[PDB]
Amino acid sequence: MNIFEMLRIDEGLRLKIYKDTEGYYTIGIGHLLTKSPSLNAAKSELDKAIGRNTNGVITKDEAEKLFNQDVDAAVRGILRNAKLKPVYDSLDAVRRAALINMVFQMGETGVAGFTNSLRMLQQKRWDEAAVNLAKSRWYNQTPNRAKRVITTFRTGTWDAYKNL
Repeated sequence: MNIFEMLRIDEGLRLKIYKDTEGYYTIGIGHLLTKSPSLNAAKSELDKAIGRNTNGVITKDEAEKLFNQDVDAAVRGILRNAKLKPVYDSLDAVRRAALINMVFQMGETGVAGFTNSLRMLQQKRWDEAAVNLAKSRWYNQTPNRAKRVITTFRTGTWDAYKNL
């Protein structure tokens, strides 16, 4: 298991524009197109990302390319973030994958706002962090995903992803 497989599990793969859990236009493997309510704006953003007139449909290869770019960006965002970097550097490989997942889902800004959890993770207080992470809108809105990620931080193993 790795970050790619992990997020491929969490995000799924859709080759036609769709609405995510928050009702935002997305495509591929959780690639957010826009927060705008306009499907046109979304089709526009898609063509611009893909480089061609897509008509709101992409191929698997195009989806996977967006995905690689998105993972890359997430990592890069963490490394550049003063609040995230030190956390990320302190973690083992499995847990780092769990931080990337959060960043991918909620953005660097979003995650950097979990100050208390971040601090606990940095201190390696797993159970404590897990409890604090759960007191969040994130967990109440996407409880099953949140649980998988939280378990990953708690255990440092991929057990929550084994079986899927």
